[PDB]
Amino acid sequence: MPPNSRIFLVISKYTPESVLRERFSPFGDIQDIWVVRDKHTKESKGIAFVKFARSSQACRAMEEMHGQCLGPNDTKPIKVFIAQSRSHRDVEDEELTRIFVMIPKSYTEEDLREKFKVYGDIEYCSIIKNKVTGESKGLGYVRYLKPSQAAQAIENCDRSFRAILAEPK
Repeated sequence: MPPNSRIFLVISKYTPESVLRERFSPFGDIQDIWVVRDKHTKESKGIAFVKFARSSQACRAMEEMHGQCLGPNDTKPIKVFIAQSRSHRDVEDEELTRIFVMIPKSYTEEDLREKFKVYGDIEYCSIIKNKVTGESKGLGYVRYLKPSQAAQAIENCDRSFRAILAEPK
């Protein structure tokens, strides 16, 4: 259950778990499907959660299923977001596209770009440089276009890079 691998859905209250399963299984390994219902009336509240094995699967499902219709009888389109674990119910895409990496100090900006462009569209790319010596601090930032690309980078690149999403201090 890696971070950012659970999605939150706003769906029709007549949408069962089976529809969600058959429509979201192609994106990856589903570990849980939870349509929120009233504990006393057992009636769906029109919200759902789907848990994937990898954050890239959840991000792709969110990017490809947001705005779709889950049934001709089910009327209005659904909304899909990345569910946040901490105490709105959704993460913002700005918090999902930029990764922080540890690079060898010999990496130029072009080295980082060539090593990380294989995971998606690099929107911005920079390396933290020691102002005094003018040399790299061994730290880099890569902001992609889609959250799925950042997740693919995080879970596919070498473990020496210690790739992780950027986050406030």
